[PDB]
Amino acid sequence: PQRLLIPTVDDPG
Amino acid sequence: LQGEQYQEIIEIFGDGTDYQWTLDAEEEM
Amino acid sequence: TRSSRAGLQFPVGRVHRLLRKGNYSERVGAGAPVYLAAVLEYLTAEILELAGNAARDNKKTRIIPRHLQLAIRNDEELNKLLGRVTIAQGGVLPNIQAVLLPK
Amino acid sequence: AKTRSSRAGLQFPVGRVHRLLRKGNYSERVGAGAPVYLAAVLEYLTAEILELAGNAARDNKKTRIIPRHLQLAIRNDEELNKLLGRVTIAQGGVLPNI
Amino acid sequence: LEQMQDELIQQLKLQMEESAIRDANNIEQGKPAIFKLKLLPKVKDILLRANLADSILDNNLLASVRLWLEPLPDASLPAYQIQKVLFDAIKSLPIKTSHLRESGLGKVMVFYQKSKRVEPNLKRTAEKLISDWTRPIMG
Amino acid sequence: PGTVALREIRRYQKSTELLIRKLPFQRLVREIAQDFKTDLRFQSAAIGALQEASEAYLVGLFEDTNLCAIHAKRVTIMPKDIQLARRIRGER
Amino acid sequence: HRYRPGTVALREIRRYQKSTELLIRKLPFQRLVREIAQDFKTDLRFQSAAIGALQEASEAYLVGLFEDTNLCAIHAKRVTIMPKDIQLARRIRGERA
Amino acid sequence: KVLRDNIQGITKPAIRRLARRGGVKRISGLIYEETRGVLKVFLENVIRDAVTYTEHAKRKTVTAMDVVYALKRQGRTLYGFGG
Amino acid sequence: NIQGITKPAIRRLARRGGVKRISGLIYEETRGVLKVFLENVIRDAVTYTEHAKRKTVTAMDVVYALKRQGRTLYGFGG
Amino acid sequence: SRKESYSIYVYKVLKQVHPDTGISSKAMGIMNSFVNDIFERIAGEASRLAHYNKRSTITSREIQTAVRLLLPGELAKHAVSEGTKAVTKYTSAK
Amino acid sequence: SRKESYSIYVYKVLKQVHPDTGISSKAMGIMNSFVNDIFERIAGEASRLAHYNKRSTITSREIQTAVRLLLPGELAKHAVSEGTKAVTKYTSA
Repeated sequence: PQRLLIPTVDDPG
Repeated sequence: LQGEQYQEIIEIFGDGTDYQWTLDAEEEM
Repeated sequence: TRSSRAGLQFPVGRVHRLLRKGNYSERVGAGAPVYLAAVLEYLTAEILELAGNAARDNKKTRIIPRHLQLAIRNDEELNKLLGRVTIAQGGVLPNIQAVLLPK
Repeated sequence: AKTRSSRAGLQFPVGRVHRLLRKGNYSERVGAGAPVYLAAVLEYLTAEILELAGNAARDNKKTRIIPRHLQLAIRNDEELNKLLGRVTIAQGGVLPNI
Repeated sequence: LEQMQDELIQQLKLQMEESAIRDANNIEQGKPAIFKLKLLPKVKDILLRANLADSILDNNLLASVRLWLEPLPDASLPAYQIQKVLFDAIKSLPIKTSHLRESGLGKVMVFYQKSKRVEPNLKRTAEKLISDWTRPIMG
Repeated sequence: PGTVALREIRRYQKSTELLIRKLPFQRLVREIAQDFKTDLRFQSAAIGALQEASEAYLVGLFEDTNLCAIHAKRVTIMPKDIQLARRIRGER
Repeated sequence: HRYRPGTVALREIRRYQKSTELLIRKLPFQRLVREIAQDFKTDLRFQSAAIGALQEASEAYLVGLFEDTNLCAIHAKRVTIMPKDIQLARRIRGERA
Repeated sequence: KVLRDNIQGITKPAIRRLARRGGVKRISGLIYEETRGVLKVFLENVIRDAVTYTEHAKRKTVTAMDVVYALKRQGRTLYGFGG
Repeated sequence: NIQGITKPAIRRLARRGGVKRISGLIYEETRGVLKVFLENVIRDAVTYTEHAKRKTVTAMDVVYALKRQGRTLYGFGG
Repeated sequence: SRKESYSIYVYKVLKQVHPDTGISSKAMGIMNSFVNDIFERIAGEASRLAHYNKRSTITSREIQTAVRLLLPGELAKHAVSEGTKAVTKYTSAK
Repeated sequence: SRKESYSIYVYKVLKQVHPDTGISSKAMGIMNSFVNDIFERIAGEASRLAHYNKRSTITSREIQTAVRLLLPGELAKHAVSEGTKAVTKYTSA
């Protein structure tokens, strides 16, 4: 998918 | 993501079919 | 109207609808709401009678919560019935214990 | 797992609780997990009580639980006695308190 | 104080629904939608007041907001003033997942995002708001 | 004076058996029931439940009375302690 | 001049059993309510009527408790209410175990 | 046959035993009558309701469930006899 | 915020309750009792509010919480 | 918001018993709360009685016996008198 | 007549908890009364909530908040955890 890959808080800065 | 909150996201934001016909009419016009 | 047929002032249709929509029984007979409306009308008439007496006793022509509290706590049967309820702005009855009075 | 109790890992009857909730005139509709949740709570509470009743019956060197041990368990547990403070137990006696 | 604000907001909700129905009928009767424009100043003044946001969320006025934002069956978009004011109000209030669930505004927001007759600035704001509302669900 | 009384207290607190005699209590219950409807029948379990409730109620009342009597720096319970207990409980 | 101790007490008793107005200041009670509520969920509102109802209920409760306490104090053949009187009243009511 | 003044079937040793179970060490002599009156008023209040239930079911026997409901109405829930 | 319940206020409440003389520890005892009462009532009210998902505790939440305790209150929409 | 109450009926009853007496709004609120409370008590008792007796219907017998259970002697007697009077007067006509 | 009681379920729970303990008939009567009483309390409070919120369905949320109202702190916490666990696993299965 493409929409689900949007970043989260725990994703690398 | 996870399935249940994916369903919750669908509930909040919809699949678009509530206005997919509106979009189709807009593109037709 | 069904209140007129029974010689009542309280509503029969409203009470029947509230009994119907209150999840009380599968079906509701037609003599229950009339009887219950009559009981409620009797009780409110008693309450308002004593509260009007209490308000005249204070020389007022309009009933306030204080007179309701006095009427309730002054009537034995009502005070037993309304034993757990508190009335906002109702106050307390004047009551001074015997041993606290001066000498 | 045919019975709904098995599908939830319970011992109380989900179907009977469902029937009583429906044929009990509580609300127009009933969910699907309300009976499960209530059966779980009831089973947990009964286990909670039976643990302390077994403890009290074992402190009196007795194999059978009697109303005395239920009374002791309830009146000795702070939370259970608060829950069951307005409940009289038949043949329960009193707590030794001098 | 606050019971009164809820009553006033419910009255505003009824007025907004009635105005939307009247404007829809007028468009169906060959007349322009004017009632929404007439009610717009009062709705703007109410929405701009921050302390009433809690009462708005307790009366779920976002349902009527979405009803106004919903395009009419003639495939005609609402007036640009209404869209701009409603977008500004949506930005100005702390919308949470529960409020979106009550109102279901996400569907209209996605429609606005996907549509092309919508102003590009409104398109960007819709994308931003949708991302912000998806933020709490995923973390 | 005061030791056999404590021994009896201990004994009776160790037990659960009903203290009021069963047949006098039955007669009392029937006598009281004779006012509300003539010639009533009673289940045995009804009388048993009535006796259990009555004894539990009286024991609680004696607990409150003992508390009041101790409050008054006494050890003897007197009728005014019962009256105070029933007043505070909200009893008429 | 000077009054006998207890004469102004009885004057106040007569004055306060006549009136019905709330005897606690509104802002302190609101601050207390918010302080307590903040320990269960942050960012709660209360309606002003919710605070008013709470104040009415709390004062009614406290007045009933003070009446029972006065009864206990008079029972002990005294005139001064004491913490042990309050504890005894709350125990007899069934509020403290 | 009518029952007359059976309140004295609550003997003095019975009231003493109830007091000992309640923790009372020394008992005044007016207590016994006090207690008797109290008990009367209790039973009259419970029985009047139990009988009210029995009469409403158009029955002639007072059952245990009638007593249980009468107690439950006063917040006197009783476990052991049904419920 | 519990020191906002001043000594004169407790004195006033005792005078409306008919109390003639007051000890010095009565004030702290009363503050503790009031805190317990308010804790229970507000906890019930917030439970109701959480069930309603509202951003305010309403007067209805307080009225139902008092009905839950048995302290039925008239005059607030009950 | 068209929400219902008993204010007009309470006012009519007041003018029926006390012609030259008014009522404040706060007391009208208290009387409405009182009516709702008593209704709720009576309906809950009637429901419990119906479920005890295995019946699907709330009739006037359940209402009468709930009144008897709830109100004290003279009050219950007068209320039952009033209810029976009203029921017979309503049933006699149509 | 087939009378319904929770006796067999209490035996099951007891053997789960105390394999070498037995229950008297009267203690089983008390336990049945307790279970019925708790069911009545919870269902009545759930109905009261549903009517308060103009709802016509009893879902697990109403039962959960009823348990929150009725039970004290630790009891409420453990019973809520148990119920959510059981409902989750019944849904999953």
